[PDB]
Amino acid sequence: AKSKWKQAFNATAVVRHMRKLQ
Amino acid sequence: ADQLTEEQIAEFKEAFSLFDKDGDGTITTKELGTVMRSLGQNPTEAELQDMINEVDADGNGTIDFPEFLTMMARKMKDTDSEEEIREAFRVFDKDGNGYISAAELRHVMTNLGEKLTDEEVDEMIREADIDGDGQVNYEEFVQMMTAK
Ligand SMILES: [Ca+2]
Ligand SMILES: [Ca+2]
Ligand SMILES: [Ca+2]
Ligand SMILES: [Ca+2]
Repeated sequence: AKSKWKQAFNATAVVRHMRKLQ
Repeated sequence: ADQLTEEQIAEFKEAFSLFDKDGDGTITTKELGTVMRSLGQNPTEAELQDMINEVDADGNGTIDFPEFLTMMARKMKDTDSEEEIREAFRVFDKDGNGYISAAELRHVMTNLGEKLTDEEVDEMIREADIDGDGQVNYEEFVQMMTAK
């Protein structure tokens, strides 16, 4: 259950972060 | 960095599978982009190319399983539960009502190509919802983010 949270959570977090660095 | 723990590696391991539908052990631009874009976002190809090129240590135009850990590891290092949750909470909360319902959470989850059932969604919210109101709030979101 917690794993799923990390997935969507990290997915959105990394997207905004990685894209921002651009 | 150059030293990733088995904890973060495992987290991306599961997520990696959720991203690698063909389980070929490698992620392509179309894949990483398709899943990412599914997050209710419509980033331009230039945004994706740059995203990959950044982690693409070899600039081969593709990222392998190992490289994937790098992308997640990069953000995991500066994990800002503050902004991270804020932006994430907004993505899941389309109506911006401040509360995440099963319908929404299930929708975004399905976008990633993940097949979750009503029972799984309910457990996710219930397990994340301290009050058990059938929804997840911002405070509950951070509380659920507990690594334990
Ligand atoms: Ca693949
Ligand atoms: Ca590469
Ligand atoms: Ca909502
Ligand atoms: Ca709640």
